[PDB]
Amino acid sequence: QVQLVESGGGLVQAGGSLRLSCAASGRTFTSYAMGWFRQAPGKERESVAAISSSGGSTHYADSVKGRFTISRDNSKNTVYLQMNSLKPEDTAVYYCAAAMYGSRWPDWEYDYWGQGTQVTVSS
Amino acid sequence: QVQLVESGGGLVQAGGSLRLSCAASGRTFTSYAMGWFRQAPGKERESVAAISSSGGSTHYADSVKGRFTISRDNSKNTVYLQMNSLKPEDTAVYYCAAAMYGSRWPDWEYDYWGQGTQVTVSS
Amino acid sequence: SERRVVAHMPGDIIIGALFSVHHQPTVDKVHERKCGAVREQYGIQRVEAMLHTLERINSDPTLLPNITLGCEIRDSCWHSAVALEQSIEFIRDSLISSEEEEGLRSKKPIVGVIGPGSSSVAIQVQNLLQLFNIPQIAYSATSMDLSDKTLFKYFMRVVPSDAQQARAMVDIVKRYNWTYVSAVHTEGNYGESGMEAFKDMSAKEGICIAHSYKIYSNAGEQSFDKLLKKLTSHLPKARVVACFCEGMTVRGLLMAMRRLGLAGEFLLLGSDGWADRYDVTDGYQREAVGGITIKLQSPDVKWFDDYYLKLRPETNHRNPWFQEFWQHRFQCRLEGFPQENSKYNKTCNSSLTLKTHHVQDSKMGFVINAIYSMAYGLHNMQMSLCPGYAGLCDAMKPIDGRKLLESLMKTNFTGVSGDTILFDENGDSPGRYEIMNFKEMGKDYFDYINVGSWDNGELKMDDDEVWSKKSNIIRSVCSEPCEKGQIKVIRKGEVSCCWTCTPCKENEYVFDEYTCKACQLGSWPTDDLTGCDLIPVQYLRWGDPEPIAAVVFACLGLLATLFVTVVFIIYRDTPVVKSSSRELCYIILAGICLGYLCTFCLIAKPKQIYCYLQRIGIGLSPAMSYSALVTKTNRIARILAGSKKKICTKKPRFMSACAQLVIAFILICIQLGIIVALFIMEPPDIMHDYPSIREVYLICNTTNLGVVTPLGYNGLLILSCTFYAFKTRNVPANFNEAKYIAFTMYTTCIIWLAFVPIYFGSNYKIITMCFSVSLSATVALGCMFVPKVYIIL
Amino acid sequence: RRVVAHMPGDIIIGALFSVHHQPTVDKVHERKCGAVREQYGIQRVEAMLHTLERINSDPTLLPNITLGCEIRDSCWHSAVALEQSIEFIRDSLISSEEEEGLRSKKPIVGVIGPGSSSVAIQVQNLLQLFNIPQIAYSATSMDLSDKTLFKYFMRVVPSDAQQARAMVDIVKRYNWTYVSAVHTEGNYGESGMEAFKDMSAKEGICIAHSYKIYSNAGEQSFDKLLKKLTSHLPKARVVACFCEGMTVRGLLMAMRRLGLAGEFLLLGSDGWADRYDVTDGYQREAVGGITIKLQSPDVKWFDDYYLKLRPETNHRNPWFQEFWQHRFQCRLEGFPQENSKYNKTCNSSLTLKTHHVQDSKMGFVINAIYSMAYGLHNMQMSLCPGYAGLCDAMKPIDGRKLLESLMKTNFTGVSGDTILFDENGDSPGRYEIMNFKEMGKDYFDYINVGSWDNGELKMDDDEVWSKKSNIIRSVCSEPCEKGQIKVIRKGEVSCCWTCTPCKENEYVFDEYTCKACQLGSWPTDDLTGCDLIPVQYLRWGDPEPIAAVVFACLGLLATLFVTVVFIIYRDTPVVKSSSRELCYIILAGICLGYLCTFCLIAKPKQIYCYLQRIGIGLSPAMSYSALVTKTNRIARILAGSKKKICTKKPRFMSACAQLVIAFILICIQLGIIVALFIMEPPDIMHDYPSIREVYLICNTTNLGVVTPLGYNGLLILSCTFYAFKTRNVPANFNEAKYIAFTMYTTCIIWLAFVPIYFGSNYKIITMCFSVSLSATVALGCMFVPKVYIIL
Ligand SMILES: *[C@@H]1O[C@H](CO)[C@@H](O)[C@H](O)[C@H]1NC(C)=O
Ligand SMILES: *[C@@H]1O[C@H](CO)[C@@H](O)[C@H](O)[C@H]1NC(C)=O
Ligand SMILES: *[C@@H]1O[C@H](CO)[C@@H](O)[C@H](O)[C@H]1NC(C)=O
Ligand SMILES: *[C@@H]1O[C@H](CO)[C@@H](O)[C@H](O)[C@H]1NC(C)=O
Ligand SMILES: N[C@@H](Cn1oc(=O)[nH]c1=O)C(=O)O
Ligand SMILES: N[C@@H](Cn1oc(=O)[nH]c1=O)C(=O)O
Repeated sequence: QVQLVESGGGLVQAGGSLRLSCAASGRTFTSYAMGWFRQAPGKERESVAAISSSGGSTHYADSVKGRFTISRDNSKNTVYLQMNSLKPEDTAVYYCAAAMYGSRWPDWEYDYWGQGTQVTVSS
Repeated sequence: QVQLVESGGGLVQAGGSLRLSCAASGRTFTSYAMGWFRQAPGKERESVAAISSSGGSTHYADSVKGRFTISRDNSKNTVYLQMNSLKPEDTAVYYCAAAMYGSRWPDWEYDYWGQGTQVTVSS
Repeated sequence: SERRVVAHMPGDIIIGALFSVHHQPTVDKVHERKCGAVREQYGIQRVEAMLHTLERINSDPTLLPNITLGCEIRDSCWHSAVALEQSIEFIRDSLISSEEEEGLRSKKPIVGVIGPGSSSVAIQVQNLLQLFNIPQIAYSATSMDLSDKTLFKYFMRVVPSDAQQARAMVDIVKRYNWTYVSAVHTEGNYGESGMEAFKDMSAKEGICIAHSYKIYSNAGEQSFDKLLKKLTSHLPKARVVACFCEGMTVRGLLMAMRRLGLAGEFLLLGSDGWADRYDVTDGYQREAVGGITIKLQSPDVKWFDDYYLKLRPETNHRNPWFQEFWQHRFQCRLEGFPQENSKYNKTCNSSLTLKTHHVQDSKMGFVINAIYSMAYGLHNMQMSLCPGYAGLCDAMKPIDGRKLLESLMKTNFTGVSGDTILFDENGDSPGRYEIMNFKEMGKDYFDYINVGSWDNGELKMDDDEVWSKKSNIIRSVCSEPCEKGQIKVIRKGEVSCCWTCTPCKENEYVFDEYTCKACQLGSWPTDDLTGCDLIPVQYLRWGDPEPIAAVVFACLGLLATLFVTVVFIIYRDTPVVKSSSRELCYIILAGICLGYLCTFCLIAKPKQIYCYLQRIGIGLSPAMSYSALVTKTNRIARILAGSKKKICTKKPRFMSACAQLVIAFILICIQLGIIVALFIMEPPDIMHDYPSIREVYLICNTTNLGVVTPLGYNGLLILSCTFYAFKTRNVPANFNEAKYIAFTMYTTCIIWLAFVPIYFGSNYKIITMCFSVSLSATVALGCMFVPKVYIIL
Repeated sequence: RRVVAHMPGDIIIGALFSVHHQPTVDKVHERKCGAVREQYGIQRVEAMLHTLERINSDPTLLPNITLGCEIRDSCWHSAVALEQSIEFIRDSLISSEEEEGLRSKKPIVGVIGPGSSSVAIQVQNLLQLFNIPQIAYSATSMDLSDKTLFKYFMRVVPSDAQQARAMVDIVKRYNWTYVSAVHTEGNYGESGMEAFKDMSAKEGICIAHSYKIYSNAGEQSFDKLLKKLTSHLPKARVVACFCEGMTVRGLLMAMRRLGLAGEFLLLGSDGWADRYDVTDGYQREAVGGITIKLQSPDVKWFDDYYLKLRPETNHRNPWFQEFWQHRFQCRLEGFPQENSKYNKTCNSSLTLKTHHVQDSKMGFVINAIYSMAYGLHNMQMSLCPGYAGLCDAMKPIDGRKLLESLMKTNFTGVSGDTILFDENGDSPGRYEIMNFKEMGKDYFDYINVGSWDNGELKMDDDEVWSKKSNIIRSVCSEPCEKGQIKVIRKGEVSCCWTCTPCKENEYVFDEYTCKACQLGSWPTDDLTGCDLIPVQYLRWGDPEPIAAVVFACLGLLATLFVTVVFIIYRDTPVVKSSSRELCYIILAGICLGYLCTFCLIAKPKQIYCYLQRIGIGLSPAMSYSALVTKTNRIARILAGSKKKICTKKPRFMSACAQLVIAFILICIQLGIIVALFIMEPPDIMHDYPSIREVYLICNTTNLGVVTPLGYNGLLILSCTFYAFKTRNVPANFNEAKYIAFTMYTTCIIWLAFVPIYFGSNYKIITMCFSVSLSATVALGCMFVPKVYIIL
């Protein structure tokens, strides 16, 4: 039973950089893939990025190809997301979600989520 | 640790009968002897009744010798005291205690105590 | 800080499991307890079998209505420490249920586990399990030291013990003439107990074992090639290796056989460790050809056939290892699937299936039997404790394990092949076996093929199925059966089957397979050297043919006796015979005719009266043959020394010539009394002779002095008649009769001198005897009667 | 539920002490332990408590650090101590489940014990999953050196892999050959007996039958063991036991319950080394029993501490009351642990020193506790150098760092011994050997004999039995080897052989076979090599043929007596009137015959066989060539001139030429004998009639003597036909009559020679006998009337 904690949110200027953190409280974290979500105020919760359980096979949405960079750590059981080219339409409620028993991405199965975080990009 | 629960107190005419119950927590009750105390309000606390760990060797104060009857149960981990020949000077705060590393009675080095009970004997 | 992954399914009643998902850890990894790659046919196949079995049981209205059977499946990795960690992961809830309870809800406690699939790991796991009353039903724990219900109360299995696998392997090597086998067994007390039973039942059947070897299934090649270097030192003596080893050990042996150029060297027999396992032979299959092994018999499961092929990695959402299964058996990565394993290239097509090279597991029916055994045990608990309620009532809240054991020990139901599944007071369900062989079906097409079965000693097989030939591989026999009725067997003392061959002598016979007794005096061993037969004597009644010439010579002596007596006894016109005493020539003819009669009384079987007749012919016939001559020889002595020639002043005779003949009659019985005394001192009886071992004779009791005694008196009589007829050779009396008498005695004495060394030095002296008798009898008549009768014709 | 014997502290060290006896059958599923154990139990407990008293008072070892402990019972049983091991790691399990949401005690950093092998092997499998290192004190089985399999296990005692070596050396030293052996079930006795029967065959020590039996066997399943051990009497007199103490006491109980007291000796391992309790009550059935012991000295501290322990004072030991109950068999009035089943309430004047037996292995316990203490001390010195007490480097304590500290510990023992070990956790030690025998009448005692270290087995043989004629050596077949009796095994056991003597033709080539020698070669006295037997060469002559040699000397004297008046004194007119060469050739042939008589009794060399072949072929040829000249000189007058009228004159016109004609028949035999010399050379040959009988002869054929006889036989009839009517012809003082009488005398022995030579076994004195018999009468009947009548 693993719970997730998002952190690192807040205000940031346009075109800046930010590094969100997703701590995982629990064991067997090496046996899970990870997924990211964000939801703009008023919009729906879209899929953002993904990383496999063994690493290596990372995944990104086509809107964020090359701009956001995912990473994981299996020593501390924590994944990250170093972000670049921050734009005001990236103002959303981010989400970190663990996964197992999936299909071809984006079609995975997400059993847990986190408290979320808030980032607003000003101009 | 083993905790002790006294029960069975109230008002009774002298010369009647009453049965106090010393419920015991824990799971190692078979390796303890049991002891009894009472203390009238404004008086001292006296050593009253005792039983051994394996039963058999029971002990009674000579003030209550032959009048009170001790008993034990190792199935339910509970000792009792069926009292007879009640007298108004038996109005006291009864105590139940346990010990393991004792000497000759009444020197048993009691290492546990109970909540207590209140019996008043009227005339 | 490593953690495994449970494969749980929720329910009201939890049933644990131990399935060998991954390979056991190699060396320099066992302390990390990192399991290796997955196992396709002892692992995830078993997992999907258990999950579909609980699908079928949770859908059955018959078995446990209003009752949901959850499960947890944890890996075992064939290793004691790993499955012991998972057993602690089972009883963790039962431990915290006695510490959170008294002041100071997670899950339901596990009511009973199923597995694991070795022996030694199960023996490790029960020691935790019997402390919390949790019963264990195994499916492959077959070692014979699991019947001790005094020691192991809470253990069960639906397979029979290997204590009869050793019996079946002993019967197999009994049936194919095997004598001097090798045997390796894996360490851990599956192979230990199996090899112990095998080498205990080998000596009952007299099957010698070269050298037992133990080796772990985790042995590296530097510590593994020493095993084939030690097995090479019994070539071509030991051609068969009776393996109790598990599958990776046999595959290690095949790998080392390829890595030493020993392909096709020698056969090896195995237990169920590599019965239907193609994976222990794949890549190494040329080095295992002709290999025979056994198998605990199990049919196919048609349910799992149709269920298991319809399993997709995009559908199976209750099995954590199915993605890595899909990775490993197909050697590819998946793009969108969460378990990447990006080390594999060549991403899989989406058209793949499972039925390509599908190998159905051999023991997986037993797994379903064990799960059904747990199900019927809980069903019998419901029928025995909660009769009037559908579901868990308050009699099983919580469930006691001892009542579950009392239910489980008395389970009767039908198997997946309809077989009556039940067991003894030891938790051992009986079953049967099958025997296969791994041989070349097609060219570059090797396959296991059934041969025969086994049940309670009834070993039914097909010998022409194996080798397709009645001239098989070399029988593992140390010393060749050199027994030919003549060659004994001598063991050196080390091994009772490596003996030495030795022929026994012609005096010796095979009294026993390990010693040769000698026969008695003259008794001879028979053709197969078992009994001491006899050899007949040389009785010689009809005569040897060269002594038949001497017999015809004695016949001619009798004819000469007739030719003399026809003109001496009847035609008495001779004035000299009637002028002298006729009794002179009468006693001469009597002694001569008795000599020639006693010649023919010698070639006979020596009976009692026949030895009496031959002793008469040996003692009295030379006595009377000279008593013939001596009367007429010393009749002239009374004229010579008496009257005129030798003057003496006494007359040692009587005043009558008839009384002179009475005086001459005196010397006859003197030898006869001494021969009668020898008859008293020794009776004539039969005696056997054995000059050689083969040479057998039958003689009379003859002493050296027994013939010297009639000769010792007759020898001095020769000098007596010589002194009585010395000067008579120049006395011309009666046509020079005394001259021919002295010439006769001179002719006579020479052969009596010659007889002693020619009889004592010879080895028969019996034809020499009659030869001497006829030589003594011939010249006495040839030199006396012919000139006396023919000159007066 | 059991009762922990805990002492509080900052660092907890567990323990497993065998307080009670192991459960008997029909109680093991209840796991109810039996009565207490005085000398493997509460003695060890008070030893550990006083050891932690001494360590908690030492300013040297772990300052600012308090060492708590927990002691749980083990009862020698796998399941009981496995329950107590779960009671250890219960805190370590709940520390990973209460921690993540959803303080009891400190976790145990390391246990000490238990005191068997198999139970320790069970306990480590829980312990190595939680990195908790175990230091044992009596786990001595050799399958604990596998640090690949058992990483977190240590012991301060050596393995039993050298106890098997020492027992093998003991039974090697006292002539033992065919032993019995029982071992207890569980892999102490299994590993020990495996090592013993692996090292027995290297020393050639046969074992009758190995037996396994549990230490919980009831008598109905125990008496079968003595019924099976009885079937090797008096063959197997010794039983090599690896069994633990209750099994040996069960054996002694069954020996008393079968009347087999004083039957046979038994050797044991350290399972009953100093244990008086396994012999008490049964001590007459164990007399003369030898056993070994892992060597340990006494502890003087525990002597003075332990006797001063009273049941009214000891307030940290839960079993001390029941100890006081059981060893004294009484109840206590006021004490909380009554046990009122015992009557005869104890006096308050009792002490512990009455019948005090100090434990044998309890110094090792203190060594193990000190090993844990110095290991934690080295952790402090290696990780927390500048602080007195537990700093934040050991909070919590890792077990792997503790293992790396513990594997590299060097310190001094309680006897000052350097305590250290290999890369297998096995500290080396030495041994002592005792014997249980009658010191005094009704006073039986263990008594030291000798020690053992690395094969250096030093003992005292006169100490044991007080006698050099000991108990019967367990030898199956007696050593019947006498240099003549071979050894044949039946194939079952290589020490139960059969004895068989070997024949006189046979010699001991090997201990298991007898080879036969060659032709005539004879086996020596210890039957190892094939010596020879000399020939009967007979140069000086056998003494009865010496009579024949002197007879030939008399023949030479007669030759001299004739030649003194025939060769020199030639006044005889008849010799000069006829040819002198007649009598000259007669004397020449006769003298050469009597010369070739003496040329026969010799070693048959090449030239000596040539001389004997000359004397056998040409000397009978020339002995008749002597006679035949004068014999057939009368033939030219008889058949030639007047007597037999023939119309031819087969002679010459000279009497000297008539002698030349008579000279012709000499070399005809000589050419054939020369052809036989070419066809066969005279060489030496050996004879072997029997195995013992050895002779040396010449190469003699059957026809080799018939060939000079086959021509000479027809010459007899030739001279008979040439001198038939001459017996009635009165020529020269009736010379032809004596010549016919001479030939008549001569021909008989030439007839007689053939069967008397072929039938005999020597035929060589018969040969010279025949030569002298042929030479005697030819001169005795011819020369004496010819010379003496003309005197
Ligand atoms: C070998 O086995 C066959 C049958 O399996 C049997 O007929 C034969 O007698 C055996 N050989 C010997 C030497 O007994
Ligand atoms: C199982 O066997 C028992 C006898 O052992 C028999 O009484 C019972 O009827 C059997 N059950 C079934 C379902 O055949
Ligand atoms: C028996 O042992 C003694 C010494 O222990 C030794 O001298 C003797 O040779 C041994 N016996 C035999 C037959 O070797
Ligand atoms: C222990 O032995 C080591 C060598 O093995 C040595 O360096 C060290 O000084 C020794 N310690 C003591 C206290 O003697
Ligand atoms: N059943 C075997 C276990 N086993 O070993 C193998 O190699 N296969 C396999 O099933 C046993 O009794 O130990
Ligand atoms: N040390 C022995 C254990 N042991 O067994 C006994 O009977 N005494 C005793 O100490 C062993 O190595 O197993």
